[PDB]
Amino acid sequence: TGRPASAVMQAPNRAEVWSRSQRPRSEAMAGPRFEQTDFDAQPRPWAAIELIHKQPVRWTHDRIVACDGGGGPHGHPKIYINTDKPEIATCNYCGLPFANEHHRKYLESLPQTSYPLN
Amino acid sequence: MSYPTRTLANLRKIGLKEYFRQLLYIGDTKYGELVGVDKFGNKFYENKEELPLRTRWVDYAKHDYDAAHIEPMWHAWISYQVDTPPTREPLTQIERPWAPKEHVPNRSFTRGAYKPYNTTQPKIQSWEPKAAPR
Amino acid sequence: QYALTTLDIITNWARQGSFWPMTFGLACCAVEMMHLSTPRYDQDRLGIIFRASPRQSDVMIVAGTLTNKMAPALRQV
Amino acid sequence: ATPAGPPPKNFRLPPPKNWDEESESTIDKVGKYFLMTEMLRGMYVLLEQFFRPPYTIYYPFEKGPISPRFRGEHALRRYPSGEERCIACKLCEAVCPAQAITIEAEERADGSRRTTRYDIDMTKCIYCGFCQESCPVDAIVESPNAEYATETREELLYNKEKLLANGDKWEPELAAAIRADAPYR
Amino acid sequence: AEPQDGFQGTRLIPTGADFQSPPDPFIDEGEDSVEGRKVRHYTVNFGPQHPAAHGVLRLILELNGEEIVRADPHVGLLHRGTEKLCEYKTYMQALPYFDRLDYVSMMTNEQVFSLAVEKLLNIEIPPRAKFIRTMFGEITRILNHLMSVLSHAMDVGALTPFLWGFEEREKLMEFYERVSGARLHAAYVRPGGVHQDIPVGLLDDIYQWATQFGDRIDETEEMLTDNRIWINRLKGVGVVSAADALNLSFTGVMLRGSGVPWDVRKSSPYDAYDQVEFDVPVGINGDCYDRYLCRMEEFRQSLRIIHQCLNKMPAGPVRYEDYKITPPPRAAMKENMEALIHHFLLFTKGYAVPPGDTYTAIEAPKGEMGVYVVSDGSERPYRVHIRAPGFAHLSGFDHITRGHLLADAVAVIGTMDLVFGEVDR
Amino acid sequence: ISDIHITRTGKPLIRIQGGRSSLGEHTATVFGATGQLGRYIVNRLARQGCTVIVPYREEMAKRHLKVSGDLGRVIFMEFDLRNTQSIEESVRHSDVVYNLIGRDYPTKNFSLADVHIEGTERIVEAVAKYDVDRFIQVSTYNANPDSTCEFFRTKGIAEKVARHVFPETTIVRPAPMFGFEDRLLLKLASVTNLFTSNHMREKFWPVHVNEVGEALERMLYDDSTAGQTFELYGPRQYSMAQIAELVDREIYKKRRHINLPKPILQPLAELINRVLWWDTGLSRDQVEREFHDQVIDPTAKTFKDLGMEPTDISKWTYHYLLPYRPSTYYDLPPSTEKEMREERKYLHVLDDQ
Amino acid sequence: VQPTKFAVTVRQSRNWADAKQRVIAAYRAWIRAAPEIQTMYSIPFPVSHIRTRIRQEFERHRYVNKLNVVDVLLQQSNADFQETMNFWRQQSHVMAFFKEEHFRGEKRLPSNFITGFLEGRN
Ligand SMILES: NC(=O)C1=CN([C@@H]2O[C@H](COP(=O)(O)OP(=O)(O)OC[C@H]3O[C@@H](n4cnc5c(N)ncnc54)[C@H](OP(=O)(O)O)[C@@H]3O)[C@@H](O)[C@H]2O)C=CC1
Ligand code: SF4
Ligand code: SF4
Ligand SMILES: [Zn+2]
Repeated sequence: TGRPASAVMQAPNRAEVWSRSQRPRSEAMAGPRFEQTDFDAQPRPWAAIELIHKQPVRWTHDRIVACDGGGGPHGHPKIYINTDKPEIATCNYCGLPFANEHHRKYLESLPQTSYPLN
Repeated sequence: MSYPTRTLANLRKIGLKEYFRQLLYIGDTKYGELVGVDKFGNKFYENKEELPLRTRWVDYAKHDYDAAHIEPMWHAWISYQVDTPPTREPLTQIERPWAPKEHVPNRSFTRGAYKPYNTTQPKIQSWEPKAAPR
Repeated sequence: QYALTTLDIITNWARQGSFWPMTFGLACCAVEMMHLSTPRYDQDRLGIIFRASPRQSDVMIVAGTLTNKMAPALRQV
Repeated sequence: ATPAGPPPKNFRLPPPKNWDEESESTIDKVGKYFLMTEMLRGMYVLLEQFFRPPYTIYYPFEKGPISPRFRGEHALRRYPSGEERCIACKLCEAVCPAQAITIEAEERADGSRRTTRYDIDMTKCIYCGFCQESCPVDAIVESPNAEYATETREELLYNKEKLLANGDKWEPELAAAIRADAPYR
Repeated sequence: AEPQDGFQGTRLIPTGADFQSPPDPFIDEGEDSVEGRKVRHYTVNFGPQHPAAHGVLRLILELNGEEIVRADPHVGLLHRGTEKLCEYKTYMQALPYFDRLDYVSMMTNEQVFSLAVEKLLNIEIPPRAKFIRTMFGEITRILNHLMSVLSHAMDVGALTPFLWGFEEREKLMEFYERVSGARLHAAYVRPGGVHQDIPVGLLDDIYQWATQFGDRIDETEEMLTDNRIWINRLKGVGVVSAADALNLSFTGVMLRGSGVPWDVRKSSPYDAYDQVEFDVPVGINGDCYDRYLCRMEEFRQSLRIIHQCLNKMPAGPVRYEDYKITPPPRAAMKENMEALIHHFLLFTKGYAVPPGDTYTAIEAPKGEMGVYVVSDGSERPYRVHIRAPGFAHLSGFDHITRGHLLADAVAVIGTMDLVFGEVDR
Repeated sequence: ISDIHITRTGKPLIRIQGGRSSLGEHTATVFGATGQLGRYIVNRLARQGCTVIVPYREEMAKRHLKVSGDLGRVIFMEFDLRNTQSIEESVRHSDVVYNLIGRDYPTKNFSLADVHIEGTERIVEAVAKYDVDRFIQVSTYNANPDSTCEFFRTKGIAEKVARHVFPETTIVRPAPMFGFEDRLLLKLASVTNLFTSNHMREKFWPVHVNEVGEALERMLYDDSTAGQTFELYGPRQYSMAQIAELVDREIYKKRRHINLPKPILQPLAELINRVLWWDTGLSRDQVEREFHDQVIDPTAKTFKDLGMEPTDISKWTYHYLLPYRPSTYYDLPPSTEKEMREERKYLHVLDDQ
Repeated sequence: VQPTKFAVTVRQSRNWADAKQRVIAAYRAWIRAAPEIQTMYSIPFPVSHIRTRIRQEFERHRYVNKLNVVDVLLQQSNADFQETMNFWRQQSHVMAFFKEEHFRGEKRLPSNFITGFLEGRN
């Protein structure tokens, strides 16, 4: 029921679904109920998965890093992240990337990373 | 309920054209200082010598004025939920590239009305029949 | 065409200007509904007059929980 | 009727007084009757109110007061980075007194714990704030908005798209309301 | 050996009829002749479609000309199955169901359920919570009496006091919205205390309203108390004697109007009512006029209590300090392991309440409100039964109205503080 | 009759049979559902959990249809019969399309040919473009393209157009239907005077509108009704006079017809239709229609084929006209001697009041 | 009687002879009222069809051999009778009692195994 890009794109900043059980917008907004409708007027929030991966890697020398979202009481419960593996460590609440400085040369060697590194 | 001295004074401060226009939408003779303008073009005013809860008011940009036309942060200000107008509100300055750029009014009774739908895939998948050849 | 819109505007202005609800005040929503006739909001200033019988009324406001035992009465009015 | 023990002092009323024993003169008694003195006094009260300022505000040009705690239209919020705050804990779905929330979740493509379905039936919701109280990440909140009456009932079945769009539009109010009341939460 | 003993019907069980004693006759004070002609009564349905005094009320009356023969109220038009739903909820989840029973007296409704659950929890709530709940109790009593007295006045023709007093309702509804985020259904009083503390500028704003409320009461009394039309509409109407009021299950003003000095706040003190001073208005003629005067004086004693609560408000927490019952502060929940677990469990499982049962009653604005809760030891109540004063009062409508004029029925419907969310539940 | 329906084009419909919340699987468009008969087909589909597309012209007219179905089941579409985009936006998702669009009088905007012939032709062409499975076209009794009567004639060509564009068209020929909100029983029972230029001598076999609506539903379920034609009529023949006898027999009022002669009434009927803005029940082609007599085609499927047995109109007059019989105390028949004697057991005035 | 029109005080039956009289008394009142019931709720059925339903309702409980259970059924019958003869029931309530007026029919269960199986458990 949708020709325009608002009716096909999963989000303005991402064409594709980001979970296996996610219904593609093209099939979700199809059928009789979407016939005489403005599609740009429909709610289409930006995909959070694309936005969090623009966040640069917060480098640290310490092995363990605390993350609470940065709002103090306005964030998430404080958790502690281990950066000892040679990879980008990510907060399981807010998705923020963290990496140890010991792994900077190997991470810079990597062809493509999950996070910009800069 | 304006009273003579109030209405006569506001008339002098605003002029008869403005007076009659104000009488065409709000039905009162109000005058105050311009606090600011929102994204949709609504103008917001304050006067602390008015009656309680009448010290803040909006002049709507659109003839068919609707209460949902008010920009979010201004909605808090006019409803006395905050005292700092959005013109001085730091939380209005955080850059959110995902934030809606044009104002979002209520879209009911139009063809932009929100249509709900299932956001998930079917729970069960049937076999795709493959007749084996003889 | 313009004439028929003028009558359209005129007849619609009358429907908006005298908006007479028949408040079926079933429960606690009727308390908020009753606060629309009070001085702070004064629905009468806009032309809204609450009416007791459906015969005199243009709008039904169902303000409350509709039980099965009460539904036949609501359909009747 | 009376509590146990001796009768309360002077509980028994004195005997009724006859017409003869009334301590009020005839002229006053006849005057109030024929002149309706207490009705005139009540009318005079109305004139006093007639010259007092009315309490009416001109809605929608003016609005009544609401607090940072005010419970209105639901919204889903983000972090400053734009990542969803919601991690599919299901605390709001479990506490909901009206069973208005339905949630489904799996690992996202990046392996993050996120929702795939987040619906709120606004025709089941009793606007109590329990979800907002139960959320450990401030993901579900009630906005101050109350002016969203709809033409059809289907427009009040909010899915995740509708709720995340609401959070994007209302975020500066949502942060201001959280900013003012978080010390008390 | 029941019920197989009833399979063949042996040993009928004794009824009240089998214990009727003949009165002592010594001291017992109690042809085509037209006197034998019967009189046909006409049975008129009043409500809910045809306008009535207020609410979902189908009142079926048998009339003899202008006089009431039989009064038969049909209720259940607002029966929503609240008592059954509470068995599928946690104690937290059942609390908002109490806002919606007497839905102009929300905080005292949730007060009675909190006190009953606190009793089975075996916890003493902090002193500041006690004073906040007593303070909001009398604010809610004024809100109720403003609705009850004035809408009762509006039913008999007195339009103006209803307009004046509902601006007072608007001012006190702001206090409800400042503490919770709701005009009506605050869900504010919970077992353990109150949801959150009051904002730091509320007490002074309540105080400012308190300095002017006496004048509002007085101006209401200027239109009604001495008015001869008001008196002639209320005096000698809806009389019930002190003895029958007790036997009919009448509580509150419906009981005190008949001369019985009885207030649950005095007889069985709860929250901070033992720490405050107030008087109990009591009538002597048991009629609509006495009950109107008791309610007007209750306005002044409520304001008198609120002023004492403003000055006696102590410092400290507003929620019992055990995170196994009350939710931890959000900063604690995001900071330490123990608090986060207790937050998770209270909002998914709920707190477990020790097994047992209790009947807990308070002096609600409409009379004795009680709740009977049975706990099975789990996080869901086994049984929640609500005792609504309006249920007992409306059950007495036939007793107080039989033999009287149809033109007095609106007076006694209004003299009973009748909200049908209370009656039907 | 089962949890599986396979449509003309093969779609398997796994259906959960039940009530409002159940899964009927069919998507239907019903053109002209805002009239007398459209409420019984829309109601039957929606309450089985089928999706019903309702194209409408006046918003306030279609408001009652939404109550039939669960949320999301009754869908409204703004449409004009001369807006092709609107017709085929209402049809491209449907597996069955009902055409109930008809009008007994011409209007300033629509001739009988414009609403029937051109009306069907745009709809039927939309049906074939999107390969709708079943296109049920509703028509009239006496539908014949060689008739002088434009009503019958324009119902004739539209049959031929529909069957040409879409050979599997199912044609339904109902006789004049009675029932709630009908124009047979209430028209006789309500209007003070009728201008009938034939002494109510036209005969026909009235059929309940409920049974026609039920029949329309039964054709959806059996694929054997495609390419067929259905004359749908009641058991016994009546005439407008004999039915008026029943009406008068039930409401205790005497019918009065002016009965102006045909050469004078017919031009007047034209004038009234061109100056009054509503259905006056009177027009030129309607005066001509009253001389015609319903002739039932013998080579057309009946209710038999659908497993139905129409009821006689005299079984329904009392039910449908009961609220129109006066019930004032002034109108009861005289009291029996049994009644006269019992009155003397009561006082009939309150002397103390 | 005294409380409202058709109010019957709740009493146990003394013996099986007592119970049988009440059951016959209850049936007699029911089938006698059938003409009034038709015109009072405008039922679209003849009094014959209504009176058959009365007998079947009494025949579902013909085989009861327990006195206490009879007292329960008698109390239910009086309560239903009162709320019918008083116009407390609405046409929707009485019409729902006639199983023919459900749009899925009265034979709401499969006739045999194979009809229910072919349709999918009925
Ligand atoms: N009723 C009877 O006894 C008989 C009826 N028929 C046929 O049965 C079918 C249904 O009958 P019934 O329901 O009683 O008829 P109604 O007159 O009650 O309804 C006819 C429908 O056609 C629609 N319609 C008419 N003209 C137009 C137009 N120009 N453009 C768009 N829509 C239009 C109407 O919509 P709107 O409400 O907006 O005008 C309405 O929904 C029709 O095809 C009719 O001709 C034939 C024989 C007998
Ligand atoms: S909104 Fe909050 S409480 Fe609900 S699932 Fe998301 S994170 Fe958990
Ligand atoms: S506000 Fe209350 S009822 Fe509504 S979704 Fe949140 S928890 Fe559920
Ligand atoms: Zn984090």
